[PDB]
Amino acid sequence: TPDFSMPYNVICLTCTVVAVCYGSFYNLLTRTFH
Amino acid sequence: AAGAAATHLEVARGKRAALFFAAVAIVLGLPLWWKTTETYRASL
Amino acid sequence: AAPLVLVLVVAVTVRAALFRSSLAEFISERVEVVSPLSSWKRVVEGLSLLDLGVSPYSGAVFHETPLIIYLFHFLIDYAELVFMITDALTAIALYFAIQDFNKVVFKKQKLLLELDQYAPDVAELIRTPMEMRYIPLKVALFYLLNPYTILSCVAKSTCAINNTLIAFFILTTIKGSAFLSAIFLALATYQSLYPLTLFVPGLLYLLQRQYIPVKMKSKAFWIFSWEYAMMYVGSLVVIICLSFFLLSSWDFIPAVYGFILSVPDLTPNIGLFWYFFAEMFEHFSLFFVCVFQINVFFYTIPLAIKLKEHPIFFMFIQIAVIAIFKSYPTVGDVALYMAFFPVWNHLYRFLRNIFVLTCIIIVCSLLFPVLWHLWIYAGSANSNFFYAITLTFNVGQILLISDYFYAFLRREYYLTHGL
Amino acid sequence: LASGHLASAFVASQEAVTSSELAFFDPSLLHLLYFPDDQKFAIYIPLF
Ligand SMILES: CCCCCC/C=C\C=C/CCCCCCCC(=O)O[C@H](COC(=O)CCCCCCCCCCCCCCC)COP(=O)(O)O[C@@H]1[C@H](OC(=O)CCCCCCCCCCCCCCC)[C@H](O)[C@@H](O)[C@H](O)[C@H]1O[C@H]1O[C@H](CO)[C@@H](O[C@H]2O[C@H](CO)[C@@H](O)[C@H](O)[C@@H]2OP(=O)(O)OCCN)[C@H](O)[C@H]1N
Ligand SMILES: CC(C)CCC[C@@H](C)[C@H]1CC[C@H]2[C@@H]3CC=C4C[C@@H](OC(=O)CCC(=O)O)CC[C@]4(C)[C@H]3CC[C@]12C
Ligand SMILES: CC(C)CCC[C@@H](C)[C@H]1CC[C@H]2[C@@H]3CC=C4C[C@@H](OC(=O)CCC(=O)O)CC[C@]4(C)[C@H]3CC[C@]12C
Ligand SMILES: CC(C)CCC[C@@H](C)[C@H]1CC[C@H]2[C@@H]3CC=C4C[C@@H](OC(=O)CCC(=O)O)CC[C@]4(C)[C@H]3CC[C@]12C
Ligand SMILES: CC(C)CCC[C@@H](C)[C@H]1CC[C@H]2[C@@H]3CC=C4C[C@@H](OC(=O)CCC(=O)O)CC[C@]4(C)[C@H]3CC[C@]12C
Ligand SMILES: CC(C)CCC[C@@H](C)[C@H]1CC[C@H]2[C@@H]3CC=C4C[C@@H](O)CC[C@]4(C)[C@H]3CC[C@]12C
Ligand SMILES: CC(C)CCC[C@@H](C)[C@H]1CC[C@H]2[C@@H]3CC=C4C[C@@H](O)CC[C@]4(C)[C@H]3CC[C@]12C
Ligand SMILES: CC(C)CCC[C@@H](C)[C@H]1CC[C@H]2[C@@H]3CC=C4C[C@@H](O)CC[C@]4(C)[C@H]3CC[C@]12C
Ligand SMILES: CC(C)CCC[C@@H](C)[C@H]1CC[C@H]2[C@@H]3CC=C4C[C@@H](O)CC[C@]4(C)[C@H]3CC[C@]12C
Ligand SMILES: CC(C)CCC[C@@H](C)[C@H]1CC[C@H]2[C@@H]3CC=C4C[C@@H](O)CC[C@]4(C)[C@H]3CC[C@]12C
Repeated sequence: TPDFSMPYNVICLTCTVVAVCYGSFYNLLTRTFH
Repeated sequence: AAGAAATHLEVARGKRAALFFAAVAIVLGLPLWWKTTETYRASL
Repeated sequence: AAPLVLVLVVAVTVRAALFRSSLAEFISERVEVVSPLSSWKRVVEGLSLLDLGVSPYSGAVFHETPLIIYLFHFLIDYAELVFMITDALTAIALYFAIQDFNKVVFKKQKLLLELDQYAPDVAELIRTPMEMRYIPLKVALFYLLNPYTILSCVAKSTCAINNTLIAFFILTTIKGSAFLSAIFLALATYQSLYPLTLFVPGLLYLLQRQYIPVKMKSKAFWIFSWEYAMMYVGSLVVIICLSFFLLSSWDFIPAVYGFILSVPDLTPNIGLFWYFFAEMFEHFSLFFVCVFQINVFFYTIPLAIKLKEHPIFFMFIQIAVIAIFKSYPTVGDVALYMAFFPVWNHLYRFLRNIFVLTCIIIVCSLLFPVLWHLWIYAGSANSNFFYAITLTFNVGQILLISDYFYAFLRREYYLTHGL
Repeated sequence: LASGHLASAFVASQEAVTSSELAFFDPSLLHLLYFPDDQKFAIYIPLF
């Protein structure tokens, strides 16, 4: 069985991981060394 | 005269990548969210 | 010469020893090693259903392509030899591809020297022939002696054939043949859908080998691109039409590609989809599946804008992204991009926080089976432990890839502007 | 009814009541089947 108490924490955690990847790639692809 | 060309090129490429990001974001995220999460009501 | 043969002998010996032990049955059933699209038991189930007069795609257990059916129909008895052969094949292809690539790199770096476009004090960043001598042999060893690859081989997972096809695509591309490259890319796209993203890097490498400039006002560029795309699409069309005539049905198509795209089965794995869609509000499921499958195809275009002059590093990053963000991932997909780390280890001085990431990945790998046991057999744990471990594993992978990309860019900056 | 044709008026009124009550009692008009519009921000914030 899954956990019936936390359908809402799972969304936040998984979206947080996807956001981590997005932020890394955007920061690396858009900026330049000064 | 290599360094100036190589700073100019990298700045331009960064600009292009940022513009792609913004364009795809608006052009897909708004219509997709609007069309997949809407309450469909017919006409009365 | 002798080192490669010795490496092959050792790898084959280890696989043969593990095939005969009392751990083969235990290994064959791990959720980290097999998937609904890779299990051997589903292969034999489909073959039996064909002998009972039932279509293999009329149920919910078999999701393989017809070509796998044909091959294993003719070679069910010799199954354990096939996987050893395929692993050796992919190792050898990687070896020769890396040799050719190193030649190109040293020649390209040597040519720049006389055009004196490098900074005055940039040395100890220059490649030397003595350090590139053993990179290909290392690459072969990292693929063959990775525990992930050995585990995949003993379980007889289909992922090995996919890895072999990708390696042959790389070999044929670097050797400069476009027809064979298109054929192998089509065969890789036929088996799994995501490899279509590797179309752009191979085209860029071929164009760079021809010395054709890549510009919007060029004529050779457009002609070459059109020919390559036509060959690839025709390959796909012919393979699909041929697949129709094995069973005279189109039923394999929803069973394979629809299954990959829609994610109906919720069996646990090392990925990010199963627990998310077992705990979903039904109102938002369509939106979220669309977002999380766009994420895979998302990065190709900006990465091609930034990495236009470095197609092979681009390939490496794309393969890692596919492995991380696919719907039904396995460690066999993970091993393929880990085989490329020796090629990029001249960037070690600019790497930061490599130690902690390696330790974290190693710990999560061991923590998968223990928590699976405590949840499924002891009954003392729940699914939250396993979900936490999957989250940590994926985060570590992402951080490691980002580190490598940063180090590459930093070295380029120092080469151009001065150390 | 204004024109004085009783039979046609009777039939038309029968059809009117049938259609109106068919529309009113439809099983899909239950408010409980749909996600509350109040809690949608909870869902869109994490990836926005
Ligand atoms: C390194 C960088 C990491 C990157 C991201 C981090 C990802 C993973 C790392 C850490 C975890 C973070 C995410 C974890 C969230 C889920 C996991 C969890 O917390 O659960 C617990 C798992 O235990 C562990 O996490 C650790 C064990 C081993 C894993 C190690 C961690 C990784 C290690 C890898 C590397 C280590 C070293 C390497 C270095 C070399 C299990 O506990 P439990 O189930 O008892 O508790 C839950 C639950 O608790 C929580 O989930 C915590 C809430 C927030 C957690 C998120 C963390 C915040 C930030 C973390 C920071 C990390 C770093 C990031 C920065 C880089 C929760 O509170 C409850 O909601 C949940 O339900 C509860 O379960 C139980 O509670 C209820 C009461 O018992 C019960 O409910 C039922 O009963 C009630 C009756 O009273 C009813 O009202 C209910 O309706 C309900 O239904 P019922 O009628 O009973 O029906 C029963 C039918 N079965 C639940 O049943 C019960 N299960
Ligand atoms: C952007 C969308 C519609 C995707 C499809 C790409 C087209 C816009 C491409 C396909 C063929 C291209 C053309 C192919 C060849 C040329 C000739 C080129 O000029 C020369 O060849 C001049 C030769 C010389 O005098 O040296 C100028 C660009 C142009 C019109 C290209 C413009 C861009 C075209 C139409
Ligand atoms: C080569 C690539 C770029 C696309 C072109 C390949 C086509 C030859 C194939 C690919 C997908 C196929 C389609 C996939 C699914 C269906 C549904 C299928 O509908 C059914 O009858 C299925 C269920 C039933 O039999 O009742 C009819 C054929 C069709 C349109 C197929 C027709 C042939 C298609 C277009
Ligand atoms: C390389 C480029 C040019 C094309 C690559 C091929 C794909 C674009 C095609 C090939 C087979 C197609 C699939 C064949 C059959 C189906 C089933 C069809 O109906 C379903 O059963 C959907 C699943 C569901 O909703 O449950 C939905 C589209 C889909 C997944 C198709 C989506 C598009 C696919 C992946
Ligand atoms: C380069 C090509 C592959 C297009 C770019 C990728 C995305 C823009 C498209 C291509 C295929 C699409 C997928 C094809 C099939 C499906 C199954 C579809 O499932 C259903 O409709 C069934 C019910 C449900 O699960 O919601 C959900 C969307 C999804 C994942 C699509 C999401 C958007 C995707 C990833
Ligand atoms: C598959 C791809 C090519 C098509 C999808 C649409 C995307 C890629 C298009 C739509 C609008 C486009 C942008 C429109 C205008 C400009 C300004 C120009 O000075 C550089 C390119 C740039 C920033 C374009 C980049 C590509 C772009 C973001
Ligand atoms: C994740 C990547 C790789 C694929 C697609 C990314 C884009 C198109 C998606 C990912 C997450 C999406 C957002 C998620 C949530 C919301 C909140 C909602 O109230 C409006 C739309 C909005 C703001 C979405 C817009 C489109 C969006 C930005
Ligand atoms: C026949 C099928 C089943 C398997 C093929 C495997 C063997 C025959 C193939 C796979 C990869 C191939 C190599 C790939 C690249 C090169 C470099 C080229 O400059 C000379 C040939 C050489 C060295 C090839 C020789 C043949 C080769 C070793
Ligand atoms: C069945 C498995 C083993 C595949 C075998 C090789 C396949 C991919 C071969 C057999 C016939 C080939 C096709 C024959 C002719 C053409 C026309 C040409 O203008 C483009 C390539 C294209 C469309 C080829 C693509 C590759 C192809 C489909
Ligand atoms: C053209 C490619 C490269 C990029 C465009 C994105 C495509 C593949 C994606 C983006 C949004 C998607 C749609 C989003 C939602 C729905 C509603 C329902 O009917 C299921 C399919 C359908 C209709 C999707 C079909 C595929 C879709 C159109």
